[PDB]
Amino acid sequence: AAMPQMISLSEIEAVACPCGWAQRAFGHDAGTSVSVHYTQITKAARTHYHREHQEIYVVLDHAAHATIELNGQSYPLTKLLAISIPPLVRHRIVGEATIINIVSPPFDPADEWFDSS
Amino acid sequence: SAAMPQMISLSEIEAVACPCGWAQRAFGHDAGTSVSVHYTQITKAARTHYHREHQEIYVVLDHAAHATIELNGQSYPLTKLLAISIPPLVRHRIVGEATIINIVSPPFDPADEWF
Ligand SMILES: [Cu+2]
Ligand SMILES: [Cu+2]
Repeated sequence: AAMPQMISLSEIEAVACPCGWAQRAFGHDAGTSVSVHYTQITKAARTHYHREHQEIYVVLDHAAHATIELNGQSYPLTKLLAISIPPLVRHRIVGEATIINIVSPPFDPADEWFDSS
Repeated sequence: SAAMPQMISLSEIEAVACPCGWAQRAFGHDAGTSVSVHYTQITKAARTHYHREHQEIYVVLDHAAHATIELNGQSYPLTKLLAISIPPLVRHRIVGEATIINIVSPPFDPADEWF
């Protein structure tokens, strides 16, 4: 319970998600207070939001002109940009990118919501 | 209010000297998040330390050859994108040069550092 854990994000089996591929660590079973994903943005995705989870993206690399959209506002991605996304904030990434997604509390896939067209 | 998104370039934050090197700390206590994110450059030897009220997760972005992390007296090698969860009271430090992202929970408190 109070034991350190060690995981290689790059070696974790990658799973498909709407925006690309996710390598997820420290889920709810792990006892940690947050999940840590190493996520490859390869494809465009619906704008979405979370009702119970706040996310913090940390950009590790990105394609030129890649942006992030927060409540309909667009901002360019740069290296080591950190973005805090509280619950209810509509968000998505546009263009290719690699990020560390820090989720609290631990990530729960059930908590994904969309606005209709 | 912590209802609003926030945005900060870790590489542009004023670097603060800490025992192990230099830290660029974002989303501190006041930011209204549940965690702090530090972009920390480990450049020097540091005494083995521990935290009494804080979980830490290191994510190694880069490291010099043969660099290690020590946890409760055990040495393991560092590798790129190695993630280490360090619960409260786990004695630990990094030996050798490295660049990490340090995720702290609850938000960072500089008072909480022990020996
Ligand atoms: Cu999200
Ligand atoms: Cu520490």
